[PDB]
Amino acid sequence: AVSMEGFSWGNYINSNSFIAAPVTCFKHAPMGTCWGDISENVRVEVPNTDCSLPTKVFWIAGIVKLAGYNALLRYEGFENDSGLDFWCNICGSDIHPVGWCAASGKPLVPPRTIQHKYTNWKAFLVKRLTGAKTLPPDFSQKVSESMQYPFKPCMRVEVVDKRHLCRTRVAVVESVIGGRLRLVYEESEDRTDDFWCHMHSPLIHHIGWSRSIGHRFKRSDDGHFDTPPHLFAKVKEVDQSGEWFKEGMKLEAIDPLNLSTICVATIRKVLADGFLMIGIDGSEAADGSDWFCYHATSPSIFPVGFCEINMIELTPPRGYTKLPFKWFDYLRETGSIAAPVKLFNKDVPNHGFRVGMKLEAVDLMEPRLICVATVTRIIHRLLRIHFDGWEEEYDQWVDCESPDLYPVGWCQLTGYQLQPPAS
Amino acid sequence: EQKQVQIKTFSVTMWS
Repeated sequence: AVSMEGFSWGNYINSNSFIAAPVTCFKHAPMGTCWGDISENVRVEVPNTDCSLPTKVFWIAGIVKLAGYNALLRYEGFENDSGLDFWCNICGSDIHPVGWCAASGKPLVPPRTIQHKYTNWKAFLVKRLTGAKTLPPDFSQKVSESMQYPFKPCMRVEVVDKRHLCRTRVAVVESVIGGRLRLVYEESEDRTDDFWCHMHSPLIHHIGWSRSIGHRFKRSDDGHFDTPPHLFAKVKEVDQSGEWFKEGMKLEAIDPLNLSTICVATIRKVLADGFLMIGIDGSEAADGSDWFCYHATSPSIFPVGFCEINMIELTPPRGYTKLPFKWFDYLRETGSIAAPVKLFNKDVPNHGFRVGMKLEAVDLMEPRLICVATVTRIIHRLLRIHFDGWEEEYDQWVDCESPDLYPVGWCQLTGYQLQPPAS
Repeated sequence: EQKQVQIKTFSVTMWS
């Protein structure tokens, strides 16, 4: 019970017998779609650290345990001996397929521990490796390509105004890490004023999107060029020609200023291409500057009664005193209707998340931070994300297809800083 | 897919 080392996913998982969400659960993540072959008992070639030699050589290792990008390896020949089991990023540079060492002409050197556990190594490896699963062809090329992102620095995009949700303003991509963009407002009012978001964030749009859709924008008064519109994530097309959302319709929505809560909300504006301006009752400026933009297909908006039927705490209007809050009484007092349930119809993906699974999650209240996290609840496609060590008051509601969730090891793979559990 | 994987320490045949 005396831990005298820093944080590592490996020891964290082994010690408490944790389970990590596989890379498969993250479509946006690198190798998220080319991961079907990676599994336990898959053999690879990795450097042999069990060598007194001053140089470096390789050996065969099998995957004992797979946690996100991180794989627990055991050198071939140890069998059940876990004495030299070591963790690694399976997408790491030193991990190769099995043909790679000899077809390139380097000798496989057995670990010093089992050098005399078997006499004939040619016969040994032939019996062990014949018909064994390994890494897919051009796998290292796959990994390399996954680390190459179409969003380049100096690209201009439109993004929501952090301090004025109702309008967008032009930001510039200054740096890209693991598909995550550090955006800087073109007309900053703060020295390090940034906007961390993913490439395929629904919050960023091409130049001219605000004007085209009817969304408010900040009018402005260096090598920067406009992002090719074909790079942005595609929005699901809808048919708003018939029955559709109307101004005044009541609903439930995740507060963009507090992603820990789902709030009583109202449709304030119906825009083009499916987009809607939504306000939270009790927290609306008279000029409508607090109106946020959710698409009609957004997983962050819910029909009236969603929270109650699924046993989720609903945040009543600020200042509202008739507790506990009842939608029926509120619809009478405010003389309004609920947005029809049929408008919220959406597919519920087989995401593969399970309660208790570990992952790397963006702090949505501070997008700079990416922290060790856990899935504590699952409401169809709605996930309750908990940050290990911290108070559950700050658990955030996150969609299962969110690009702000990442597999275990994503930080190490992409070179992004990972926050460890609170002390 | 299966291929003939090279081993130096001859060849072995494995699935990728």
